[PDB]
Amino acid sequence: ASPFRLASAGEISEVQGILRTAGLLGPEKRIAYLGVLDPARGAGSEAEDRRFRVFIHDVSGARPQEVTVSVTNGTVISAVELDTAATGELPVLEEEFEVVEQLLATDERWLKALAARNLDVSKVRVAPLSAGVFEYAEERGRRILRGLAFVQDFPEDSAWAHPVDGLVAYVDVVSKEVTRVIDTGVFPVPAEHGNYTDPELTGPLRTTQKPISITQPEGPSFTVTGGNHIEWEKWSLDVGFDVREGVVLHNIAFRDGDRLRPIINRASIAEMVVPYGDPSPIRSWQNYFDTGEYLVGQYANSLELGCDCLGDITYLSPVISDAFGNPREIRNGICMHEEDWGILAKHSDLWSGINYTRRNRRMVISFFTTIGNYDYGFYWYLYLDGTIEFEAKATGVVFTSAFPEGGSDNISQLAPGLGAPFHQHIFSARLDMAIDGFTNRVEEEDVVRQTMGPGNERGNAFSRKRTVLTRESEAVREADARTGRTWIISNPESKNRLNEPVGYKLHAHNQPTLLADPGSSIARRAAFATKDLWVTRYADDERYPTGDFVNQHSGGAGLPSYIAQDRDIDGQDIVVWHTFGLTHFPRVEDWPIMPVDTVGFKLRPEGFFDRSPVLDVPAN
Amino acid sequence: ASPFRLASAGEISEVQGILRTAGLLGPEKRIAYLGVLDPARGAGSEAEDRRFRVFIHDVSGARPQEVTVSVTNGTVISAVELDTAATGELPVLEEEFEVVEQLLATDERWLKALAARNLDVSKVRVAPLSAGVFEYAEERGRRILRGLAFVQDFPEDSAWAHPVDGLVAYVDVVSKEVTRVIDTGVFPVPAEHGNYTDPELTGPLRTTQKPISITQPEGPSFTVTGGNHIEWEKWSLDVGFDVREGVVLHNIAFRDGDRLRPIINRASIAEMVVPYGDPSPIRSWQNYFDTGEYLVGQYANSLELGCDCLGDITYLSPVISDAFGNPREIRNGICMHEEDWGILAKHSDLWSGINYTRRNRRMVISFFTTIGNYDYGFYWYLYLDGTIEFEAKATGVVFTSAFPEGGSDNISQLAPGLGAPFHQHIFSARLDMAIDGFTNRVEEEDVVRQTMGPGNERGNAFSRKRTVLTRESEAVREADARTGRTWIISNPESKNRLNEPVGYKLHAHNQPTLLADPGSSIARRAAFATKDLWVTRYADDERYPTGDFVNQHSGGAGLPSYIAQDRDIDGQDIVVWHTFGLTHFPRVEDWPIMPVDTVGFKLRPEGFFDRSPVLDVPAN
Ligand SMILES: [Cu+2]
Ligand SMILES: [Cu+2]
Ligand code: NA
Ligand code: NA
Repeated sequence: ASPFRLASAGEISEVQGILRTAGLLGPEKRIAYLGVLDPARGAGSEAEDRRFRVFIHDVSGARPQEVTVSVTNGTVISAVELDTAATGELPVLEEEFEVVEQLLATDERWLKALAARNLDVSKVRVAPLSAGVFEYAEERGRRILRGLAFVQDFPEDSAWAHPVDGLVAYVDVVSKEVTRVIDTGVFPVPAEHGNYTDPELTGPLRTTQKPISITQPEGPSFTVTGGNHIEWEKWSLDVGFDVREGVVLHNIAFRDGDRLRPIINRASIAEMVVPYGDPSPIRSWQNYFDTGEYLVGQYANSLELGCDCLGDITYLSPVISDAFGNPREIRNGICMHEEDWGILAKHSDLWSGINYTRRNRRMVISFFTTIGNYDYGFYWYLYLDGTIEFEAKATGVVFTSAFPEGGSDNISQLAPGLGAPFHQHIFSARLDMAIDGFTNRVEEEDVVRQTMGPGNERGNAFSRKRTVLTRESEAVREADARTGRTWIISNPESKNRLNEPVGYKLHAHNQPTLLADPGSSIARRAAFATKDLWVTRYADDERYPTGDFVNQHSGGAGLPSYIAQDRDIDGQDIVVWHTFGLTHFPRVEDWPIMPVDTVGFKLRPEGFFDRSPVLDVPAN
Repeated sequence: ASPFRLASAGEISEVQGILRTAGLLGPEKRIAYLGVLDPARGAGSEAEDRRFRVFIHDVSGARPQEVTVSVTNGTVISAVELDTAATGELPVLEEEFEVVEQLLATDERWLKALAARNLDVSKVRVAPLSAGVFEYAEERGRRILRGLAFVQDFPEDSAWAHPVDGLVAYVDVVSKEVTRVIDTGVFPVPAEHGNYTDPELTGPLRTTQKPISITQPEGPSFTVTGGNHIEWEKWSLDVGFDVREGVVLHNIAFRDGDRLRPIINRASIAEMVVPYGDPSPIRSWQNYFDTGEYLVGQYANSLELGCDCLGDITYLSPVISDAFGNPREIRNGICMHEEDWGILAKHSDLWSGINYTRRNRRMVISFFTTIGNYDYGFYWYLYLDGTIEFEAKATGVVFTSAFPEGGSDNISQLAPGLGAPFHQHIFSARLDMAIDGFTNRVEEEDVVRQTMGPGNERGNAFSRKRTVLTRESEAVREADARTGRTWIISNPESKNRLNEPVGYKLHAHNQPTLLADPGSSIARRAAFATKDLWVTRYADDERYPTGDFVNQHSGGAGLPSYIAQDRDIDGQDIVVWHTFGLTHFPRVEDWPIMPVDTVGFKLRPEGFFDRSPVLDVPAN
């Protein structure tokens, strides 16, 4: 019954049928994006209208379309032709991943470049890389991918060990033409292999690890109903999945006594970008919007038991559209389980004689995706005590280059002749807040140091201050770790038993934000990434911090455009957009396959409850 | 055989015997501190000399002594009388915890104060609190404790719910006299109970938690030999225990191929302080050095299985001295176990077809201590990938006060009339570094942003810089989260296969440091807490950032005095002292017993290894 249920194979087939019937999905059409839309505000009272949004590409060169369909009613709600030079190109298509290599393989300029390096064309892999927006006037309105080459010595070889530096090509993937081949000079192609399953490199595998067995003999403590509605230790939510964003959480709420209290209406990673900090012309255009350009959900891994997810696991298998509108299941693409999380609360009291210990747990909802060389795990955690946390786990194989003779200020050395350009991985979490309902506001809270003097004669006092963010023009904020800066989302009309507005406090990691010069193309295209926290007034068309069409799209859309409306956010339906990232100077330990590193944020209750919410957790 | 083995009951009895024989431990003597000393540098070549350091108090008012004993040889090495007005009072004795309440109960000023508030003296608990150093000239050279009162309605009641504000007393615990009773006026004693095992407050306990069973059917992957030598997944270390510092790690090293490579010679929490930020004269003197004044090891809990520590647990039961020199065992005071830690590394490669997943694990060494109202867990983690981490878990019951009518800038409200003064918990980790041996140096590494222009025409480049800390005068450093500041400890004479010095990078949480005015007593006594990172040249008498005797001791010792020597630290035997803390504005959710909150730091290999050290971890 839930209008927040996952899309079914039947719904996708039905979208396909509706589009076909309407004349919108002929043989030259391809689906670049398809997803279910969330219910409108206040829609709970009226019957279901399941609506799907679709981006349709045309392989014959005609203009693409944005279409909204009502699958409930079997109708097209809207269909509009896109001018991509203005509003952006559609996301990269799965079917385009081979095309850059294939076209380049019979291009005389490319062949000449490979022959100069004594490389067999049959062994040269070409990564199909997003192009961005730079100085090349001919690319405006054209679907371009750029290609960087990596040598694969044999079918099972890791090509990332053998980058071909000094060479890049640009390709029109619709007209199937090579627009440019740039060769700045030969660099040695690094020779050592990076085959992390080769016994010669691993050596003898360890025999020292004894098994760890995690079981739940009575099954898990959470229930799943309606396909994707979770109930666990007072928490209530729906687990969505979108081909762009991946796992999306809806209707996060906590049952406090008899009342189901909303906390967050929708939580997602709405963008993620990987900007590279190497000024070589071979890579200086490199910025991968894994979410906006590639669609991270589309590449979600099938997760194997006792392996990717350990313990008593409940899986969801979300369905997405292929390029023709046929449903494709991602088998075991979402893991759900609960985990022990050490001590929750503990006190041994001298005066009462009472010794008390309770254990913590968390509910985990995750998926893992692969974007070329990168693999990322996206983890959402709900804790017994009301805390909500997100963690990203970055692994895979680092993107490589040559390591210049005489070193580099922008590239680290991994192996002889092998470099790894510096880069960042920067995420935007979009948290459509609903603290005890939709009437919310945000305050920035700083620690306040106090001067020794009257009222503070021993110079020990310290305090804090809160500044309400009243309008969008005032709500673009930066971190200040030194002053312990956090942001509190509260409901000014809902008070706890102490007559204080209920709230949740966002605790950031205060990692560096986007490092690029403010006048760069990337600082404009990923403007969201330049500041730690943005707050907007909710609008149904304000979905991504980079806008709907990121591929080859200049600035003009996204968060800077939204906040220009300067809307009231003081006791209104608001959305918090938190930027957080990893700055990666690759280390030798990252090669040939990288150990996981992490980043994230959390939100903790701040006078939301009337006392600890975990007093009813039982012993042992 | 190991000179790093835990102290045995026999060794403590033997220290007692040696002291007795030497005339140093008559009936009026009490042991305030006793611990084994680490072996001298280069001592491995000569036979064992187990030496113990002892602080001896005299209950009849004579001067205390610092004594070093050789238990191996049965001799007193040194014994010196202390002038406590100069060098500090000895740590608070367990036997003094009752004395403040007992003396106050027959004092007419105290009795008058309680009668003004209609409080039955038999129900008034008095916390025995460290005094610090303020304006009271008569306290210099005297052992003083201060007392704050809390009402206990019945034997099992949580007295913390019922603070008696407006009242404080000072007591000489040797002469057994009450020096001052200060009554600034009556405040309502908060009435609601805080009994977190009372069904009236908890409500019906949850029946929704299904069991989680963590077992190791073949036993653990670590070995323990010589009582406390651990070997686990290439790591090697010895687990020490000291009554002051608690768990101390010695000789942390990693077996890389055939070579045992040192990383850290000694790791401990060498101090921890809890400064309070309430300017009321009732509490403005409050700063608890839990380590230096109270001795956190002494109060380590006995940890119950399936409860405090879950899984296949190996315990150590360290032995300490009681006040008379008799050995006392802390049964199951140290937990050791390995834990699954999610995904270690993962890649699904498009070109090779190879899908690869490996799981991570960590070795955990922990203890939990109780200091009055506070309970703290101290956790050390070793990970497969070479990472070393510390985490402190803070829980217990918050220290309370009245909540003033009309609010407070320095106290939060928890319940009707019940306040919690703002405070911090600030730790100092002392890391005697040995990166590939003792010849080490520290660099501060910052991210470097670059301007769009020649050499960087697209404005995408970013870099980093490292500054070697060459002498102690230059090695007192602050955090800079915005620039991604870290500190690298390297060995300039030990290079990896890429001709780079091997190293480890310290990643701080960049939480606020000590907030008190720089001219306060606490800023001087806890000077270490005002800066994030200090580096000293190793010296055997430079053990604690606050010096040997913290109780009622002004500035003059500790880190500021050590670094004045301005010694060479550029390729020398050095020690890193990292300050990290929690700033706590108590929330309603913290009452009546606080959910765990955490702080810590970690160190990750940085070109220490020649490639990933976990390529030999087996599948599944
Ligand atoms: Cu990276
Ligand atoms: Cu605290
Ligand atoms: Na909202
Ligand atoms: Na050292």
